[PDB]
Amino acid sequence: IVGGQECKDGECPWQALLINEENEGFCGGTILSEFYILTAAHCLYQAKRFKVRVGDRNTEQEEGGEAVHEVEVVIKHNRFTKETYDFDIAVLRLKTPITFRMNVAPACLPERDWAESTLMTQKTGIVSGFGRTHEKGRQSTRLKMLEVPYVDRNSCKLSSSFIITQNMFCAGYDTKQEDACQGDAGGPHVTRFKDTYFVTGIVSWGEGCARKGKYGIYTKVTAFLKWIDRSMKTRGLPKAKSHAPEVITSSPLK
Amino acid sequence: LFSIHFNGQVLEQNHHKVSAITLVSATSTTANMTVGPEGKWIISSLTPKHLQAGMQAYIDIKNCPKKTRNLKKITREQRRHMKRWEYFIAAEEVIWDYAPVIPANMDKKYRSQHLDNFSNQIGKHYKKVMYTQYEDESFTKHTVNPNMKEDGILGPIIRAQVRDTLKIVFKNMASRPYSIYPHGVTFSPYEDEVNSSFTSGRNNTMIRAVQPGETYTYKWNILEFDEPTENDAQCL
Amino acid sequence: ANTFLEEVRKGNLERECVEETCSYEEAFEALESSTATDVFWAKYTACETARTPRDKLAACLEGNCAEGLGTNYRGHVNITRSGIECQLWRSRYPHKPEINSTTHPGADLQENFCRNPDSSTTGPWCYTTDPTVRRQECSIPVCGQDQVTVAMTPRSEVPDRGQQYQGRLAVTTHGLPCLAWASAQAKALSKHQDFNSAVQLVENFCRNPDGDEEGVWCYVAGKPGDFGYCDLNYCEEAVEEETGDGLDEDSDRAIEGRTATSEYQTFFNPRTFGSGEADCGLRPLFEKKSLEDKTERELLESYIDGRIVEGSDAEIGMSPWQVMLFRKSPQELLCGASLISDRWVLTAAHCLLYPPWDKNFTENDLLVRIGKHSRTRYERNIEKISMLEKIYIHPRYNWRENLDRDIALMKLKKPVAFSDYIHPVCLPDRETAASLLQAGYKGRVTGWGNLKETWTANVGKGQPSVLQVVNLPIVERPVCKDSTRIRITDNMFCAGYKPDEGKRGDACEGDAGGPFVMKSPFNNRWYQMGIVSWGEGCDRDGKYGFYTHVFRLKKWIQKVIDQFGE
Repeated sequence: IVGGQECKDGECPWQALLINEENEGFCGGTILSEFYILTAAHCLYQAKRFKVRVGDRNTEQEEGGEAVHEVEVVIKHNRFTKETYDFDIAVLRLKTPITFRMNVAPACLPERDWAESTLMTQKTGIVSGFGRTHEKGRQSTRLKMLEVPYVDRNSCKLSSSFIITQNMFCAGYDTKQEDACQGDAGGPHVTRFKDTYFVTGIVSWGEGCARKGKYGIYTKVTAFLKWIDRSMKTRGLPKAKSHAPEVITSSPLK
Repeated sequence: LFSIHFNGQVLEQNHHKVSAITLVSATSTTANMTVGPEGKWIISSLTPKHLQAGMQAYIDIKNCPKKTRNLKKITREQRRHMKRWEYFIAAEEVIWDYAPVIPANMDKKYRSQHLDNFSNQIGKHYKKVMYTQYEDESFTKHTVNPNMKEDGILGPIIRAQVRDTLKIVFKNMASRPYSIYPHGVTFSPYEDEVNSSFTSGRNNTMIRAVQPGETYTYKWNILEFDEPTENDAQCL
Repeated sequence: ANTFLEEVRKGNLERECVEETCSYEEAFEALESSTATDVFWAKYTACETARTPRDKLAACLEGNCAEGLGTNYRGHVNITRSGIECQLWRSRYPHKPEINSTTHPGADLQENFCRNPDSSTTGPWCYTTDPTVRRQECSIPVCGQDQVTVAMTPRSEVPDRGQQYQGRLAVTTHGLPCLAWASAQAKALSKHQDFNSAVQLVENFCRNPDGDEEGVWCYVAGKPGDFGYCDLNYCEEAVEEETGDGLDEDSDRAIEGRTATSEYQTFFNPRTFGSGEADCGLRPLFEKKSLEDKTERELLESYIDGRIVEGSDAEIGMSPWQVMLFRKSPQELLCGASLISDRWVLTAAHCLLYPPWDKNFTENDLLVRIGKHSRTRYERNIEKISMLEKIYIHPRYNWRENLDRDIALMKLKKPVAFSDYIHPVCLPDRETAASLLQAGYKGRVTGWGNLKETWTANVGKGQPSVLQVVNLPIVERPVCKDSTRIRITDNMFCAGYKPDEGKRGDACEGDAGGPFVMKSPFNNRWYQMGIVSWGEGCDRDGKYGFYTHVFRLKKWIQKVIDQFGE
């Protein structure tokens, strides 16, 4: 059985660790381009500051000149429920552009068409994250990314007492072992579809993280196309080249 | 086959709370349950294809104090929902026919023959009684003036819960005394709402005979001892 | 064990220093040891008589017998002479040894065996776990003359809280004799004592004139202070679920909807006690405004069940009450306390009186600070340093058994006020929880990292500035019997997390006896019922604590405030 194997130092770029100015992290992000970083909204709201660094495979140590991706300010989300969890997706507005390196690989943008062909075929998936969703007693220093299968939708509304909508569904094993709150919050649940890579999941805590061996909670960005499109074209062309690209927007994500 | 039913007392066939069983050739199946209050329940052997001879039975539940279970009446300190919502039912004789109001596929077999004065048969004014559900104490108009469309002559949507206050304010007004009876529900010794022959004292009397013009309310509190299992569907 | 590289120091020292000439510059490079270099001088030095030959003694070379004086034991022998194992070295309970665990961690300061920290007077002795004696020597064998040291012990052997009592006895608890009623002072402090009706009267024996369901007592003399209670050996019947019938009498709902003006209760009198009767559960923060901040975030127990606890952060302003003990010189953190009003202050008794430690305070070195959110900071506009001057002991202070009711009580003379950082709290009674057995509302036990530096060491986390809460869940009883080897009195319950493989834990934070303030869900008001005692569960391997049922002792405070006007 494939257990909790760590991420490779080659094809594992999607890991924008969201830390603070001091020696204390909180959650992580998702690398797709150079103007938007998908992550959970509770990463910044009801938390602390925001410090991002892409290509950072270790928090305590450093692999040289690679972790650099500072963030100026940040906003929230319209459908983000403060009490529970629903469409928990937030965009990190970086301040310095970063080119495409080895540990920083871009990814193609998702679309609404990959919603009926990606969930019925790829019944598995990987959860990239340093391990900050369940920061209780498993804080591993190495970037871990285990494999979790996909379960039917009729077994996800009862995994947690909160009623889950369509945006989030099952993405873990059965009620056997620990398969929830894996990685950092806002962690990319990218599923290798076919010749490309499209992220389709964000791990967030619902009622926290305790004895959650049932199922996991991961979003679906295929329906989030109308939000990543309204926050990319309405902001206009990059003024000072990713300032803010562009953090000067309304709170409900336009 | 034999369409048997256990009125009032609900069994537990295959560890599933049911109250009916109708198969053929004596299917290898046994069940068990736990009795409740005293009374005279019914074993309704309602077999339409087998009634020219006679097949009826009942249940005679007495009271022998031997053991007492931990059966709590209301829910355990969390669920009550005490509401003043009594289902109003008036046995009216509104004009209802076999064909719908303005048929879509043109039901000429009943529209131009029995729906009105066409072909000089029955007529237009009928006496088809339908069990509906009103919204206030009026007994003349429900949530809307006609019906809810989605049910027609069939009963509308009725849901039960803890302290649902199933107070069926039944007031007949046609030409024959009618009543009401939900399938497999335990009531109160005061109100009937079930074809029972239990005629005892005035304290535990139960009569469902509601003459046209007289009103009677079957008051009973549906609680947590009236819900099915957990593995089956939500609403049975 | 795997490759010929590590098993080289065993067969090296053979015929080079065991029976030949060696010192410091003669046989030093023939050992090969980088890490275990300084500790090699203590492991080889054990045989005080001789180290010859090799295939005979094998005491100062590997570890078998205790020839010489006995300083170490390689075998796994946990028995001594009474069944109770020796005290662990990484903790100081109940006594305090000379050394802790910061002088030499290279000599394996774990696994409580039979060693010798100081001089040797008989053999590998230990520290007594019970507060009875002080030392319990082991019975470790010795090479040569196999003889038994000390003699071993085979150790092989009215219902309804007692109302209609008719016994004939007069035995006190500690040492406070009481006379009769035909002396001279028969009716002394008896002007507001609520007399009930149960047991009859007698000349000079243990009676219950007030009508308490806790115990009987008599009017003692000695010093004008308190009085002692009589004790009787009844039974160990627990007050668990009733076996009769099988029904209850509790409520069923109480519909969601704040419709409660002021339906509080009153037990004490404002005349001889002070305030703390009406001003309760009214904090000018998020109580009268009908709002919720980030404090009580406890929904259903079926959140997602429970795994491993962590302890989240905190925020300044969510922990108003904070009563602890400190010393004027030096300024060190002691144990937790509580506050019921503005005069009588109660606290634990295992942090003030300890005869074995030889340190008894008077009425000057006992300070108390109310309202604090840090340790390094120090203000004045939000808090004020208090001062004690009166102390009182407990009658049933039998802490030498298993800590039976160890709660102290002082008195405050500084007329302090009540603001945002200082919030009083009332106390429940009996006319509100006559059948609330199927509940278990927890309190708000605040505090920082103080308990970790009182009984154990816990290297890793110093003194954090985070208001860490202490959880006290409710558990059954046989959960700590099949796996727990030490017995437990039925009066006290168990509190701990069941280990899966062999992990420690992180649930012994806060203070050593924090205040148990619980908000009543009937009228939205904070109440105080119960005092947290000594905790345990972070020093062994994830066990269960011990907390005695201390819910009474309510009328005892009323019968001792009669000397305020006299």
